[PDB]
Amino acid sequence: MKYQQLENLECGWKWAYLIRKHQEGEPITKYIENSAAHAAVDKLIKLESEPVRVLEWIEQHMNPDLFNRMKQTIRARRKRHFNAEHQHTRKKSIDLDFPVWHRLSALSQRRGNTLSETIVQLIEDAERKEKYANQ
Amino acid sequence: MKYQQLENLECGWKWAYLIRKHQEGEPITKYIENSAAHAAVDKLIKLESEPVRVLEWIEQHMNPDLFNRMKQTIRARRKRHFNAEHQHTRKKSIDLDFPVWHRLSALSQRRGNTLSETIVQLIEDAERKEKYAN
Amino acid sequence: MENVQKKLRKLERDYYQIREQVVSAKAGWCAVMRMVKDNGVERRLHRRE
Amino acid sequence: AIRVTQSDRDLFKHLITEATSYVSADYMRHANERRTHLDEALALRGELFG
Amino acid sequence: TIEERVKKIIGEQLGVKQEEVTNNASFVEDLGADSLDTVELVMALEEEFDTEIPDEEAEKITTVQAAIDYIN
DNA sequence: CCACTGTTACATTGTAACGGCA
DNA sequence: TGCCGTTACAATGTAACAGTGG
Ligand SMILES: *P(=O)(O)OCC(C)(C)[C@@H](O)C(=O)NCCC(=O)NCCS
Repeated sequence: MKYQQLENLECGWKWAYLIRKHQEGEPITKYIENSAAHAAVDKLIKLESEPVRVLEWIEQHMNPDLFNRMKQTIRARRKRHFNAEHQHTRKKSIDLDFPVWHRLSALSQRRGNTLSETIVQLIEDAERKEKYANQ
Repeated sequence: MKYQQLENLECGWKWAYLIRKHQEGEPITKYIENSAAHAAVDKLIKLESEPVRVLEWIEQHMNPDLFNRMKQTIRARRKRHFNAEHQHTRKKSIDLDFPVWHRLSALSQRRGNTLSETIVQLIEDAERKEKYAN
Repeated sequence: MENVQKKLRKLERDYYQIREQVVSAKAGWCAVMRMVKDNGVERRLHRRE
Repeated sequence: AIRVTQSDRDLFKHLITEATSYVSADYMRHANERRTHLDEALALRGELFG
Repeated sequence: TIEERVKKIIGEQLGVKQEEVTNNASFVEDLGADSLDTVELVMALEEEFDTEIPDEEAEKITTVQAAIDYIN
């Protein structure tokens, strides 16, 4: 663990995730019966201002499918929340045309390094040419 | 006009967009009084499965300030929907560390090229340097 | 010594990063201070404990 | 009257103390982090200038 | 412009009013910026115009007029 | 072994800003 | 001008790999 886990924040994150999934129409509950599922969802809604009880509601009515997605999404959210503090740790999203991305990904898999590292190497070779031109 | 517009598709897109915005809390309607806003939203909700009437609903009750955002969202949706058919026209999304992105954007702004064009040029120069050495 | 020049460039980029972080933090702090003119800051916010 | 006044006083006390404990903590953390970052930055500035 | 970008930087780095920051307004006595505050002010001035300044020539700057004079 | 965490590489949708064109 | 394509982001969600310690 590199990032401090805060209980009263991650609990709210989890509750918001459950509510978003439900309102999107997915079956967060493990219940096939309509009545029990509706009651469990209503109780989760009541749990809005008590994120602490959300862990118990998860252990009581959460669909067994969603544990992996849960542990993935909140983990990623924690990383992003702690990285957003400083610019130099942030990430920037860009879109690439299929040919360009294909060539770049092939090159990266060839060199066995991540996309950012490959871009660093390319721009660094270009900047080396520029530097030797400058000297 | 490059992409042909289909009414039964874009109207469903608009209905879904407005329902999403309403569920997100955005004020869909121009009525400040809550009763009229609720009535209009109910009309929209029960208005599902209708292009020719969702268009009229937008014309009649749509919030004035959301027109531009909805128009550009539908523009992007149309372009992406038509481009997603073939592999070569699709777009690949990646995340770049901030320093790397900063340097790449510096180059792109300096040379007037886009990120795709800049990366193409950089790879081509790397290949040319390889051939020079080899 | 072009390698030394490259080292200088790397240190320059690091220093740019740190200076930008510091200046942004200072600007945010100044904005907050101007926004707390309601006199809730003298003791209530700046708890030196 | 006693019930209402006691409820209002307790609400005031709880809200005030909780809000102060919520904000001042991050405020002081920001101050300390800014000072530390400045102290680190000066060394890089000097070495780059040399 | 430069002569108002300087004010943009000074006011938002010291938090003082735009009216207070005149050409001759010294940082330490008029604007109240102390050692670290002035250090951050010079760093921000460097960042705004993407330039660099010598240590001694920078520390010589102790006023809005001097700030612009070195900037312009 | 096993689980939990950090990270990368996508996708998905929305938005603002340019620039072309009737 | 207003529509229409296009780019460059932001925010969030996921799968897969790599680490780490119990
Ligand atoms: P303020 O009275 O706290 O003074 C701060 C400072 C002027 C001493 C500080 O900002 C500073 O300039 N420190 C470095 C001094 C120097 O020239 N060192 C050489 C390079 S590390």
